[PDB]
Amino acid sequence: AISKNLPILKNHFRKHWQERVKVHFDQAGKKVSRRNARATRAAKIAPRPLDLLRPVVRAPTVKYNRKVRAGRGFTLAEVKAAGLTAAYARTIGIAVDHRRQNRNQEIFDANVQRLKEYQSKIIVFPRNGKAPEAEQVLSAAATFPIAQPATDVEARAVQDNGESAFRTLRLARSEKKFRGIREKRAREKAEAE
Amino acid sequence: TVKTGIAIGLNKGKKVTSMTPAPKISYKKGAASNRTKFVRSLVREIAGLSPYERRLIDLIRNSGEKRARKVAKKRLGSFTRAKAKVEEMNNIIAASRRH
Amino acid sequence: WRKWNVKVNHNEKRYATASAIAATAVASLVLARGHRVEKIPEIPLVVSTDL
Amino acid sequence: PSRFTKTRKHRGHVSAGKGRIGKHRKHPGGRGMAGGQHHHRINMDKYHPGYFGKVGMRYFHKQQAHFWKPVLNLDKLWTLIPEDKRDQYLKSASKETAPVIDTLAAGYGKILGKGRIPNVPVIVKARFVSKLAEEKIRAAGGVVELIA
Amino acid sequence: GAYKYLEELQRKKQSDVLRFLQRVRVWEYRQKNVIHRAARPTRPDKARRLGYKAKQGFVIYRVRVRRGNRKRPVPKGATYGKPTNQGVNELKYQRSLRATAEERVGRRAANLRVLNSYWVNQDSTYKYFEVILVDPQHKAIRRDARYNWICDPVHKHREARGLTATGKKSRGINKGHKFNNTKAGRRKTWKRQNTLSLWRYRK
RNA sequence: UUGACAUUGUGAAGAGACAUAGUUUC
RNA sequence: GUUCUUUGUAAAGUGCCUUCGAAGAGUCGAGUUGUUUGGGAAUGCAGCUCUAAGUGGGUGGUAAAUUCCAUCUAAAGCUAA
RNA sequence: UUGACCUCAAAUCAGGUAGGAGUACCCGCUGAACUUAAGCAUAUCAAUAAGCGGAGGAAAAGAAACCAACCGGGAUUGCCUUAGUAACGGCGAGUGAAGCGGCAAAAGCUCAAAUUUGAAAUCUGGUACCUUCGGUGCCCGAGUUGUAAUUUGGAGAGGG
Ligand SMILES: [Mg+2]
Ligand SMILES: [Mg+2]
Ligand SMILES: [Mg+2]
Ligand SMILES: [Mg+2]
Ligand SMILES: [Mg+2]
Ligand SMILES: [Mg+2]
Ligand SMILES: [Mg+2]
Ligand SMILES: [Mg+2]
Ligand SMILES: [Mg+2]
Ligand SMILES: [Mg+2]
Ligand SMILES: [Mg+2]
Ligand SMILES: [Mg+2]
Ligand SMILES: [Mg+2]
Ligand SMILES: [Mg+2]
Ligand SMILES: [Mg+2]
Ligand SMILES: [Mg+2]
Ligand SMILES: [Mg+2]
Ligand SMILES: [Mg+2]
Ligand SMILES: [Mg+2]
Ligand SMILES: [Mg+2]
Ligand SMILES: [Mg+2]
Ligand SMILES: [Mg+2]
Ligand SMILES: [Mg+2]
Ligand SMILES: [Mg+2]
Ligand SMILES: [Mg+2]
Ligand SMILES: [Mg+2]
Ligand SMILES: [Mg+2]
Ligand SMILES: [Mg+2]
Ligand SMILES: [Mg+2]
Ligand SMILES: [Mg+2]
Ligand SMILES: [Mg+2]
Ligand SMILES: [Mg+2]
Ligand SMILES: [Mg+2]
Ligand SMILES: [Mg+2]
Ligand SMILES: [Mg+2]
Ligand SMILES: [Mg+2]
Ligand SMILES: [Mg+2]
Ligand SMILES: [Mg+2]
Ligand SMILES: [Mg+2]
Ligand SMILES: [Mg+2]
Ligand SMILES: [Mg+2]
Ligand SMILES: [Mg+2]
Ligand SMILES: [Mg+2]
Ligand SMILES: [Mg+2]
Ligand SMILES: [Mg+2]
Ligand SMILES: [Mg+2]
Ligand SMILES: [Mg+2]
Repeated sequence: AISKNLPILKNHFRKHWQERVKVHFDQAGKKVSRRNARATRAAKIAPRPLDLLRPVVRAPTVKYNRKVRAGRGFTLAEVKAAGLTAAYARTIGIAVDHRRQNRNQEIFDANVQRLKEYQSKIIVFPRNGKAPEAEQVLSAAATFPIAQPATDVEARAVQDNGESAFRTLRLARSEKKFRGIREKRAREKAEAE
Repeated sequence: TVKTGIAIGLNKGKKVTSMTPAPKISYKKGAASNRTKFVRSLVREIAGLSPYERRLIDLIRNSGEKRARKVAKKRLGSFTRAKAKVEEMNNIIAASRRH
Repeated sequence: WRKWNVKVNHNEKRYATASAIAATAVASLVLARGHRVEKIPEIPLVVSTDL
Repeated sequence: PSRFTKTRKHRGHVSAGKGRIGKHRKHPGGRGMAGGQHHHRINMDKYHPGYFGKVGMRYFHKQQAHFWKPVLNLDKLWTLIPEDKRDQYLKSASKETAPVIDTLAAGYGKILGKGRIPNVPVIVKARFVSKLAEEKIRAAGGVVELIA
Repeated sequence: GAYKYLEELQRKKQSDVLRFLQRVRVWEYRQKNVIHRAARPTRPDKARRLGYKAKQGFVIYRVRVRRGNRKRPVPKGATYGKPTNQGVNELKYQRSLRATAEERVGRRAANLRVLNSYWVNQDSTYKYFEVILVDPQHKAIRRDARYNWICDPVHKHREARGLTATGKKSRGINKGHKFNNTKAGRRKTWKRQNTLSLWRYRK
């Protein structure tokens, strides 16, 4: 059961795997229903759009924070600055997220401004009865595309004070590495009587 | 903080004009209160000490705080609670059988 | 769970449909294919939009 | 498809092309990777030296992401400027106005220095740089500005 | 109110006043039948904070369940199999004593719904519990927007399916790195990770 | 089967320590 | 869409000042046994022994002491797709 | 002697409820060995089969005692991916998940712990009437060993 110069495989098929095979023979079916579902909802939902207004958010972890991406909901602060309570903001098709937290003003401003633009481009029919027919835009998201902030200018003057960048990293690496040891010499030399 | 704006190092990270949010009350879930302070004080002098607590203070008066922690760490979960428990005892003693 | 469908690379799929469009002119091909087109004006056959 | 297959061809010959003597039986060598250290060792050392036993450090809960950091060599670099715009910057090599290239924005994390870039000044914004990359870049009158 | 005093007092189980109390009560209960209707919570502050309410439609039951391990049934210890499975005597039972207690009153009051249950006392032999129940056909309950959820049929025998608090404990249902196995519901999340997903246009 | 712990409480004489007041242990 | 009763001396939202701010225990936690998990000086579950606090408590995938930091708010509960 | 209260009973007491079935899929318990390792005990088969208890049209999960370590994300479920990877493993045969990212769908909240104390403001039931999935009057009863209003950590309460 081992021969030739072949790569070692690991095909985990030693349990009763034939009992747990899913074929999406129903791929076309679900697409249709999915679509039917959406057409039905757009109806029921009267002139409202199918989605909620979502906040901009810088993504987490070292690998994705260059990108910005739709978050969940707007934060009690952003809603407040945007000139509305959240109780209401919720009835107006704005998603609000009581657990997200502002620590970054650039994003904060962005979001408030997102709310201003939203508020101004929506229209809220009176409670009354009249229902002045106004036709549905289906996507809050299409209407208000989240985009990546521009971070510089195309071209610009060159400023070289001389400091290797490389060697700056090297040095920064270093400082952190011996931060603790130097603190022990600092303690240990303070205990000089 | 303030981040250094480079990609390794001590205060590593991208510089952002920062904000410091409002504070969540869910961050003060431990905090005392005069109500619960009052009650807990009250219940204590009703129900008094408990078997392992008696052994603690006597162990304190008769063998020091370190031998008390060592026991109390066994009795309770751990060294940190034991710290706290011994203290609490130290203060049953001072407050009462002293001043 | 036999494989029933087959993937063709989108681009190659075009290379083909393109090719097939190109041969709908080229009367010999059309003729050779069934298709009784000896007695038609010219090929491609383009008919009024009014259709 | 079945019609092109060699079992169609074997029909009528007794042994299906697997021998009268040594048959085709269930699992002669054992199953799977059995015997790796015994009756299948000649095939393993040779073809798979290195297989048995251990090296280095275990790392519990390693998160590839932490170490995300694609390399781009100078070798390209000028690729991250759109063509049109590119030619425009090559000619008019200059301080006062040189192109800014955010290499993080192109999704790379380190610039390395594979091989020769023309003398045009670039301003290069990166998380990390090889010593050489940053050297070759200055030799064209550019710099590296460290971002994050 | 008193309930805050009850609460704190009950955290002193080794206190002189409490262990008098505890020793007397545990004798009483053991004289009574293993499942018996209770007149009223003996821990009113506990019951309360778990859903109890002093209105017709809430019932309290007291119950005993034997302590210790689960001795593996099997005649004469004989296990017939590999030796990892030859064990019989250090075997522990994945549900909890508390869960058995909910289950045995649950069956005893099929017309009722178990809401929750709290510990009251133990000895060498038994752990004692009070189970608080609701009557879903009782009109006082069917009105009351807060509790009529219990009146639905999806909550038939929640104790039998580990959907009460104890049940959800042992069922491993919590969020986090510590619960990956057991969280969407262990058997289900297993089945998931062992399903072979084949698309029309194979990936 | 043997030990420890838990179920486990109340007196009394006697041993045992802060080092010959009685909280504590056999 | 119409139409009748006005539910009110009712109910709800928001700005500033001040004082407060109650938040689940034989549980968390620990020891040990056994089972389980990719979870490694121990991933979950259970049995028995021990058993908390309130600037506390849990988590931070290598045990420990020390010092900080980050991050949620357990031991009660409902909920469409 | 008379009347309570606590606790425990009885009735062919007035009205209700549970059982059994089905069980593809769902929530638990319990629990194998054949097999693979070319032998075999750990391992594997498998947290599988068989046995048991319990639901629904879905069930379960669910508004974080979460993920993270970032310029931070933000209920749950599922698909694509992460990945046959981190890791486990007579480190042998074998096993083996998670965070980030895209997408489907989207949705949020309730108690406990508080003096209404210038007024238990709450509720089952019987009954007569009615415009009967209910309302109103009245009478027993429940309930202060706490039924409503009020508040749920995002807060929120009392004063001004
Ligand atoms: Mg498979
Ligand atoms: Mg097999
Ligand atoms: Mg199918
Ligand atoms: Mg949508
Ligand atoms: Mg209207
Ligand atoms: Mg083939
Ligand atoms: Mg064929
Ligand atoms: Mg042929
Ligand atoms: Mg041939
Ligand atoms: Mg032939
Ligand atoms: Mg031949
Ligand atoms: Mg052959
Ligand atoms: Mg033959
Ligand atoms: Mg190997
Ligand atoms: Mg290259
Ligand atoms: Mg009653
Ligand atoms: Mg067996
Ligand atoms: Mg075993
Ligand atoms: Mg697993
Ligand atoms: Mg293929
Ligand atoms: Mg006994
Ligand atoms: Mg809590
Ligand atoms: Mg088991
Ligand atoms: Mg374990
Ligand atoms: Mg530590
Ligand atoms: Mg409830
Ligand atoms: Mg639920
Ligand atoms: Mg429903
Ligand atoms: Mg009757
Ligand atoms: Mg049945
Ligand atoms: Mg098994
Ligand atoms: Mg088989
Ligand atoms: Mg074998
Ligand atoms: Mg064999
Ligand atoms: Mg054999
Ligand atoms: Mg196993
Ligand atoms: Mg079965
Ligand atoms: Mg049905
Ligand atoms: Mg559905
Ligand atoms: Mg449900
Ligand atoms: Mg919450
Ligand atoms: Mg955060
Ligand atoms: Mg999430
Ligand atoms: Mg292998
Ligand atoms: Mg396994
Ligand atoms: Mg995502
Ligand atoms: Mg809701």
